[PDB]
Amino acid sequence: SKQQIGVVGMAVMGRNLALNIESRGYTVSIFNRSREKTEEVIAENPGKKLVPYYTVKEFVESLETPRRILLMVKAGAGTDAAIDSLKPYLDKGDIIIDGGNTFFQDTIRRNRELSAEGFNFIGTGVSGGEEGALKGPSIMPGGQKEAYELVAPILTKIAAVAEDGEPCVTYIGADGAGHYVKMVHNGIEYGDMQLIAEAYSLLKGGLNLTNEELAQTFTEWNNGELSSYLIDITKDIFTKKDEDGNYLVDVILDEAANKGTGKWTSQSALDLGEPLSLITESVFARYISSLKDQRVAASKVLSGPQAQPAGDKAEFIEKVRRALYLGKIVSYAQGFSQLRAASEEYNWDLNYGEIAKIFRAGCIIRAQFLQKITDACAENPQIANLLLAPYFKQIADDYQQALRDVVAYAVQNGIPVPTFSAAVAYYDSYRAAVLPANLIQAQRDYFGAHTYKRIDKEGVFHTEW
Amino acid sequence: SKQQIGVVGMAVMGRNLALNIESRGYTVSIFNRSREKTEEVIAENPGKKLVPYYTVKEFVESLETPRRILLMVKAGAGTDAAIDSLKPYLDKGDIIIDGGNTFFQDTIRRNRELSAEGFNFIGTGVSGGEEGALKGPSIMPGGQKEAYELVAPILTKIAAVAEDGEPCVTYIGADGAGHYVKMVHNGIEYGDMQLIAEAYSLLKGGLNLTNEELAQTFTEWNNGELSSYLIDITKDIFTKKDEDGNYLVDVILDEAANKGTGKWTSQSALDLGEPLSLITESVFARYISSLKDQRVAASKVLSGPQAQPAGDKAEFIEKVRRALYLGKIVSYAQGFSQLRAASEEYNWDLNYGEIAKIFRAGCIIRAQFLQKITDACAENPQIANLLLAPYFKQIADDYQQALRDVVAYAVQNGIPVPTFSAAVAYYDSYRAAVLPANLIQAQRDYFGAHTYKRIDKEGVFHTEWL
Ligand SMILES: O=C(O)[C@H](O)[C@@H](O)[C@H](O)[C@H](O)COP(=O)(O)O
Ligand SMILES: O=C(O)[C@H](O)[C@@H](O)[C@H](O)[C@H](O)COP(=O)(O)O
Repeated sequence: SKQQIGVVGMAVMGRNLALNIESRGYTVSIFNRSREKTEEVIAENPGKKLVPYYTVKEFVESLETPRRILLMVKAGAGTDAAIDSLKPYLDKGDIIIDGGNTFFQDTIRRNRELSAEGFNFIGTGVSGGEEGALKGPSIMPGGQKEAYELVAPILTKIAAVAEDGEPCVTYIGADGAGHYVKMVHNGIEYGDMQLIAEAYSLLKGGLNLTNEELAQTFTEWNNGELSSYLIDITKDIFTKKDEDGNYLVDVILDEAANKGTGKWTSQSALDLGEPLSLITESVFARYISSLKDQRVAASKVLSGPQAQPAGDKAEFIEKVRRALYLGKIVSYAQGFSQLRAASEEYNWDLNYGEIAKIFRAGCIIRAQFLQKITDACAENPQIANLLLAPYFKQIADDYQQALRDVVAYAVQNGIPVPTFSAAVAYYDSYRAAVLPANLIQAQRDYFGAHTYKRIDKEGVFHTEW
Repeated sequence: SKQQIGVVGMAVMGRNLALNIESRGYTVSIFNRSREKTEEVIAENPGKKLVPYYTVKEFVESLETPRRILLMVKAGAGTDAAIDSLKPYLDKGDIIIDGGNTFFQDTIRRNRELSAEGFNFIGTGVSGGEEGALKGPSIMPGGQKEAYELVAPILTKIAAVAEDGEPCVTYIGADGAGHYVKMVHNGIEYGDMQLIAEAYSLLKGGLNLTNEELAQTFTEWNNGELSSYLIDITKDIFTKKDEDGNYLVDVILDEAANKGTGKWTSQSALDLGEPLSLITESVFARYISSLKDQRVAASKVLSGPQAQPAGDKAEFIEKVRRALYLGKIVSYAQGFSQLRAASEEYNWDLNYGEIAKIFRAGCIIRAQFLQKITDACAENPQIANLLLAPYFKQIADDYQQALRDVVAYAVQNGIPVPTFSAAVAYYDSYRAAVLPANLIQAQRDYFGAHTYKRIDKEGVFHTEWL
């Protein structure tokens, strides 16, 4: 008896995906380069249809052809070592699926090299954390279309499901398109977290809300248009008490770590010519949080204002709420515009509405908000920027003054609001028919003879200034 | 006879650097892959000690040994190919100076390869635009110290001199350190241009200043602490007209181009963990300017506010001036902190005070401002961040209210100020002993069990938040 799919890598993510697959009725082969972890998975999951293998050869031979092998191992050398360990036993047409958080260019390279050896390769993002991997993640696969069609029945069964019942998996595109989309999802997640962090700074610093008041605030926001997994868990965090009866969030060291996808999304915006200011400022905010020794030293030297009178409490809370929602809109408009630039550069012909649809559940950024994006893409598939969609244009019309008031209040109060500030600058720059780049171009021609174009005549010009 | 030095690359900077060298008395061999450009240089410079060559072999053979060859070719494949074409004709001991805007990692690789092959190599930045190349640029050389000493005399002859007479060239450090410092100079340049552009948007948006009034404003600012080449040329640009009487600044298409070093500085900050927000936002501002068709379309459908009352004209102009100066201070604090992170990462032991010193003249960012940086670094060579130096701390104390007032005004008026607003966010974040990253760490522990640290006990912790 052979299995339809096998999982290599029994750390928590691989183990949980194996259990998710097993829960849909499949018998699953499992293997780990270290036998101990495999033994542990078997001991902890009695009665489950997991079949453990202890050599790569036997693991590969246990699979029906074309083989479907899901790799959940360490990124980098561990992924190439896993692939190389499987190669001698594979047949032409077999399919290797890398579900790690791999940089997309590495997937493009692996896909091309393996294709020349006769093997298919699907690089797929998996979002949702350990719980999502076990119960229903958002899955973002890229690679050969026919290989995707051969694994789609399994992926659709294990994926999270949206409100309308659609599985949160779709064929993203060729080669590294799936890992590129996972990277952008992580960039967007960084932005959403930083936007929420600024809302917290404003509420605590401007109104002095207690943690119970913050939890109540985020609870109410989660009942409206901002409904999202990140806002929902934030209300839980502000409720959590530590032993001494005090809140846990207040003793956590304020140094935000990262595993690359945030930095990668911004480096890609820079390569592509995309103005991804919000997510990039979110990466820089984690970086400055990690310079805690310098911040503490600076705090003893540098001066600034203190919080200004906030005015009516309910009114201030509603302005921050509006600022947060419009800030999200701007961040996603920048991210989806980057998906378009990437699609063009890497020749993926991405379907933006289908991408938004699989972000409606399973992934970390899940929110009803993704349905508004799905809707905008449905009505205009090649929309250049989400800000132009009717729903978003109307929210900007109605909420921009609150965002402006929040930023002006924060700047006068000494409260840092990098992403709310970036949201306003982007909105005011994108809608400006004329920007001061005319002076920049004049300067470049003056000092470096770089030439410029004119608004009233075709051609390139150089002036002897 | 043989020439003392040769230059490959007759685009603007290379041709002018060859003329600079010739003006110090040397006879210079020149070569360009597009041979018609070499002919043009000769036809346009009769009587100068330039000797044109039309094959690489003859160009190399024309040089006195050990040979000195300065390459000023387009970055990338062009430079790689130029250097590969020279090799077969060279002798051990010859000296290759890459003065192009080469990515620093390419230089690190090339420096080891060429040195192992028996050549002396210097990867150097050259800054100054067309006029500084001709008259005296800032020069930032890296490589082995022995190689630097072989070219230090000629580079000292052609470099700009500061007002105090010190040459704007110094040994930067090993391998790719000189090209890295050149890259950072270009990032700072992007920042300074964008800060000036925002001042322009504020003066025009808030006071509706005419081009003549803009020129008068920048002229007055140039006579004070903001004195700089970029402000000096800006005051000229605002009064320049074309033959039909149009002010050039109003007919030039607002799509800012770029050749990479600005993008590279920001990609390096992202790799090094540095919060380089102002320069990075300046790069993104050039990118959004390039989406001209999109902006013109959006301007017809998205709504926004009108400019708010600016108040007393002189007071508004002074607040914008203070905001521009403090914004420059923040941008340079970010840039110099990145130089320290890069020095640590790539093992260069950079001398920050000496770098600031060679930027006092020659280069595009030249300004009396650089003397303040030089002084701060001379007093505290390993200062972590310039904002902490007495002079800069005092300016932050005195000018931050103007900068906060200008950003609030702009935001209420719908005038985009990405770098002024990034400056405030950075200042308020850098001085914050506690940031909301505690909530970010709690969220990451919640959805990804990433663990967190505590302020009251040792170790890493994981929590069941529900
Ligand atoms: O989508 C997900 O399920 C997560 O985003 C995951 O892919 C990521 O690796 C970390 O959980 C957060 O990213 P950072 O570690 O960089 O904060
Ligand atoms: O230092 C200099 O002399 C200039 O910076 C020089 O290197 C050139 O003018 C660059 O091309 C400008 O940078 P961008 O072309 O990217 O605007």
